[PDB]
Amino acid sequence: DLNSQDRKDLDKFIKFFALKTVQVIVQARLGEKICTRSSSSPTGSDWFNLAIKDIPEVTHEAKKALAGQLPAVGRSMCVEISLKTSEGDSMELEIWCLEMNEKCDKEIKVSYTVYNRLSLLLKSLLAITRVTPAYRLSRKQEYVILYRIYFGEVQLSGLGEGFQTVRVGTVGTPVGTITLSCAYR
Amino acid sequence: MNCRSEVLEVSVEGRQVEEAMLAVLHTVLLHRSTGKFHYAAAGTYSIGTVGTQDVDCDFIDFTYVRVSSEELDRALRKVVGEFKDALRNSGGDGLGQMSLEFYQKKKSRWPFSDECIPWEVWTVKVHVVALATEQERQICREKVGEKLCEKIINIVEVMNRHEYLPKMPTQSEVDNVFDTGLRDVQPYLYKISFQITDALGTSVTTTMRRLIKD
Repeated sequence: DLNSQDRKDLDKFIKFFALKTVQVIVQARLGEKICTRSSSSPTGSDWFNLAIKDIPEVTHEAKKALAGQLPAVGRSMCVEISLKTSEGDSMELEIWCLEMNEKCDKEIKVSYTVYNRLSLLLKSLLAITRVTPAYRLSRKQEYVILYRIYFGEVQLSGLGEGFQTVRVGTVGTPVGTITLSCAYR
Repeated sequence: MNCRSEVLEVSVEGRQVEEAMLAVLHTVLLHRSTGKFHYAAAGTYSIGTVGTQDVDCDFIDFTYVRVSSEELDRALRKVVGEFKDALRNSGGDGLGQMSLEFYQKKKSRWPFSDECIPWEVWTVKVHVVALATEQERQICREKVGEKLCEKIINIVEVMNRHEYLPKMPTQSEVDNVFDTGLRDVQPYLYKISFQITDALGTSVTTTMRRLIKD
């Protein structure tokens, strides 16, 4: 089992991973190029050793959605990327989904093995968010992109029959296995 | 920890070869590097922070992400150029590959150099084709970009699929796991090399690949 602060550090890691996930996704659909500087002398806000600037409005949107809860079996967190054209027609481009299965794992050191793997998964997410079809559409902007974070219950059928999905990646923790992916039309 | 190897294949126009290799090495290295380790004598150490940036391709409808280290980008840009001119002086063949392999150094007894043990190799086989119109040069910008998309997706899937990574080292052993020569970023120890290949047939593996389609 996990010691008392093993459980709390893990919970702090999952939270900030989830908050960083929404930043990356929203910053990748924002319309412009993203550039952050490396740094040999770290800062106390660069979670997972990655320079990701926070947008305050997005943090607040993220936190209200989670309502201080973290994802778990049944409770997943979803970022909906949608398009509203000037004709008012709205459609979801992608639904990014941060889930948690019950396949636990007491064999990983919570402190810094889970931490570094959450970090790699964020790096995969930076790569993946650039090479799904909504990325190129978001860099041209007629139509604008909208983002909405919710904490379900994920529901995807609005994307339309035949949608595709890509696995961003997977991280095992003593509380379960973190799955992150994108269903995209 | 026996050596994992991965192979990707791409077909590009002449102008596109450098960006497509740059797109592939940087996404692998973005997964295969870390913040600069800063050890203190007590054994404690701190990790720096990695920045990233978007790079728009000029000859491919594509964007990739690289760590924000400009020595590293200079490093790979020069050897990616050594690959491309080598393809150009290959004349006919039209083919060549490039490989990236991560290894650890094991200390060796005199007089032998430290043995370099790969734990992972990446290989990219390129097939340059030259195009005639300037609208199949334009149209080509689109599907190379669509195909690098799935190459990036596959790289990412393989990295979650890959379990082994080097044990994180102490201050005495860090130079046997990481390239500590950069200021911005700490890549795993790595070598990239290439080869200009000669073409021959494709071996009626086509039927096996035709069975997968049906």
